[PDB]
Amino acid sequence: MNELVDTTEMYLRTIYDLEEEGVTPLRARIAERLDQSGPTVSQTVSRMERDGLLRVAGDRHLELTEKGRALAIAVMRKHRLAERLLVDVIGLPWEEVHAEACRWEHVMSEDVERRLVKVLNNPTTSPFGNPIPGLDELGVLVRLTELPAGSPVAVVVRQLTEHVQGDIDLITRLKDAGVVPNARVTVETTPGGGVTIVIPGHENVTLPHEMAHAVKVEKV
Amino acid sequence: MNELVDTTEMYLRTIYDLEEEGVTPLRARIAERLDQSGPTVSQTVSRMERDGLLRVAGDRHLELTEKGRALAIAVMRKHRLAERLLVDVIGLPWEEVHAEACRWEHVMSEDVERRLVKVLNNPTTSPFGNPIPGLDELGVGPEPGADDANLVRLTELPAGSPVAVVVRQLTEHVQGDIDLITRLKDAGVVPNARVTVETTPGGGVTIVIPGHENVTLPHEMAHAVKVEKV
Ligand SMILES: [Co+2]
Ligand SMILES: [Co+2]
Ligand SMILES: [Co+2]
Ligand SMILES: [Co+2]
Ligand SMILES: [Co+2]
Ligand SMILES: [Co+2]
Repeated sequence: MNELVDTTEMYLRTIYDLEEEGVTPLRARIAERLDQSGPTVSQTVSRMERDGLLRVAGDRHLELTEKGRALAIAVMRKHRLAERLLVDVIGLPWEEVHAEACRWEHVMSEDVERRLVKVLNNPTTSPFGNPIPGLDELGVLVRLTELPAGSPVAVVVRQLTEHVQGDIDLITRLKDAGVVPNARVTVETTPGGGVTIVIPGHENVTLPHEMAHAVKVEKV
Repeated sequence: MNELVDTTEMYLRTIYDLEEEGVTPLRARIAERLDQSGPTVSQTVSRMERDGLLRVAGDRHLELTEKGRALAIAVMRKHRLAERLLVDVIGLPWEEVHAEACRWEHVMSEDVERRLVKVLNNPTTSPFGNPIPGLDELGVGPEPGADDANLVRLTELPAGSPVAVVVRQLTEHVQGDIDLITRLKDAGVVPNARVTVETTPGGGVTIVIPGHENVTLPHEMAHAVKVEKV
């Protein structure tokens, strides 16, 4: 089958993901993250633009229309409710719920979502600390790249957005290092964009710049 | 998206469904149930035959190869574990779980299935009474006792006076007709329910339940119900 399960929904969530990372939603990012050629993402975006889902600007940045935004929120809502179910009730390992939820978000109905809100006891966040959007319509902080250079700082981990969950090796390293929602950790800025989690007496864990954008923390 | 989610997997499970119903698996039945044109299924069948998933027999019937049957079993196992999860844990109405699970069966990993057998307390049957197949591939060892009894499809009961039976299984085909599966739910025609059944002129069967309107099953749906005479 189609590896993306629902191509149009993944284009929408990817753009939403990029907005959550504070980076500019571009066709080049969609191609890299969804493993699709330049031509292919251009054709698909034009089709989505035709269908009133996206707006392409002269400078190349992609925006979601009001119509496309509501659909993006609905997919992300199913994604984060599925991750809570997978972690809290099913017991699938933390670092594995993202790939599973990335498939389930395309087939879950809103009736299951509403049942999950009650079964999971009104969850407001995913297992990675991200807010669950669209609960209203269902019917029911600093980023790691904004830190002074060359100096350590004590922070409280709040969110790990969807981009960083896509790198299993890295997400496993972060989990093992205690980089999980609501945990306290001290980080240090690496000269070339990346950030570093300080681990006393052990090799530190380096977050490349694109992954540092995907981690939201609170200054202690 | 593709409304079937995974077309090859629906092809595989439709042939398995037809075998559970005791009817000949045919391209025409796939076309009708999956809503595809004759050519489209003719072209998918050939491709799946060349991919070693099935074969077209001399008399036209469709047969799963060994390779295809293991794949069909994995889809059905996922389907029926998804149904158990939807009813026991999520609480989605019994009559709505089949359509949901028909989508979930194509995206559930074996890792999740392995967790579900533990979380659901070692299930062996779906909420429609059908045995969950291929549990040995998930690491479940068989339990003492064998699966069966004295099960007769409703289409095997003889024409005559009303017969008292206990419903044991409702296969995927009757679940796929939302109006009928909802009527069976509302009349209490569920696994282990006691009803009386009478054969109808054209191969159909009428189910009589005290306090509810009769539920008449066309012959194709009667094939999907397995009972035991009281
Ligand atoms: Co995720
Ligand atoms: Co996805
Ligand atoms: Co940046
Ligand atoms: Co017949
Ligand atoms: Co079913
Ligand atoms: Co299906």
